[PDB]
Amino acid sequence: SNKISCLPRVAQNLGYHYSPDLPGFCPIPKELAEHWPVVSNDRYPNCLQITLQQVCELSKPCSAGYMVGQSVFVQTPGVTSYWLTEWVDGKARALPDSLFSSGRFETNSRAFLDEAEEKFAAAHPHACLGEINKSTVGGSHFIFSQYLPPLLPADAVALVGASLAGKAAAAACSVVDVYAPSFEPYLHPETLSRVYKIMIDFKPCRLMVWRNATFYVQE
Amino acid sequence: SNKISCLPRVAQNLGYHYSPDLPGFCPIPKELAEHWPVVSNDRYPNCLQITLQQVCELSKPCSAGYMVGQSVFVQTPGVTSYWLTEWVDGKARALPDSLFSSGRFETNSRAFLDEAEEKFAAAHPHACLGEINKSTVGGSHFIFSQYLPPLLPADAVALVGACSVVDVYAPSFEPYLHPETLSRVYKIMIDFKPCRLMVWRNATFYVQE
Repeated sequence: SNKISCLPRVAQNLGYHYSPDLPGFCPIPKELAEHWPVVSNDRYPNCLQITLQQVCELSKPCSAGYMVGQSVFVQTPGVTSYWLTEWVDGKARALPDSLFSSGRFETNSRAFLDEAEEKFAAAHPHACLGEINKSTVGGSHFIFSQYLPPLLPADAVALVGASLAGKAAAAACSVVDVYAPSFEPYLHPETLSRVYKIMIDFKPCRLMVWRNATFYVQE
Repeated sequence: SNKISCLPRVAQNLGYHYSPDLPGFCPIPKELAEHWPVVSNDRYPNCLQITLQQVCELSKPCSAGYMVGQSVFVQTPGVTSYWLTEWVDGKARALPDSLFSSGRFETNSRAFLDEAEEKFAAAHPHACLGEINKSTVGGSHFIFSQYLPPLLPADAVALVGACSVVDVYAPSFEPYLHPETLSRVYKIMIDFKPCRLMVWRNATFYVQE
């Protein structure tokens, strides 16, 4: 294929599990795609339309991990990967704001995307780098963090155990493959502690922020 | 004969709603209390037994707000108020550990229970950061707090099922407020209603449920 798509969870979370054209979703006859909610490159009355360029006033640009046929690709920070356009009865409806997964989980890359993320990580070390306090592990919240297992699931925000063999362990710590700097807007609140409603791949989440100290995420 | 009861919500979050003897709950005929889960001072094959002294090794001592008949009394800290024994199919089972309400709300008290709580409040003047209800994070204070109105009608809400005011002996939170890591989420109970408690390491926290 030379057919673009989001990481499937992005569309699924919006409520779209079928596709006549895209391989990452459940297939369906095209006859039925007219009368049923679907992801596609093509347009249908009730539809999430994934395109390489803007369609409409209300098409959302997403700098995000994406896939072309079977091949998954990592996001390029600052660069749109695809435009989503939600159709209901052939009328475009606006999509909510949301952070996006970089495609690092499914491509198995633990690497920083660009240098700005590496600098961001070292600047907010408690939240990103991971550290060991007594017998517990704290702050291993990004795919690039330290005490994480060999394999990680591709979720918006994965719950996994973290560990330093012998010394420490932490069960069910939340881990995310988002381009870390995308959090920067939330890191300076009026109050010292602050709690934001956010979305990662359109999955409602809770961003917990302690100013100049740490942040983490839940579902 | 010593109609010693918990604050009704304690038994109710534990699943018991009827009682042949205790006025805090729904009436049920004594004859039928053999064949239905109940709260009582007496023993039935399925019941929550509230007594003044221990009954058996699985009876849970509870320092908490309590009642004698209709009258409601406040927690004396460091002293057991009632013992709870949960009978099921005639055999006692263990009860989960939980925090407990002091009974100040239903007493119209705003007072500290002792000097230990006063000193805690001074030492942590803004420990309670709010209550998490889904995404929205609404306001929440200890019943003694300076920032609460003098009137707290039951159109605010204490910490139990049927602006959020927590009527609990503040120093019982002290095990949670000192985590090793910078953040930590704890699973606790308050009056046996399950809650999460989401703490920062600066001894501040949000409540959930």
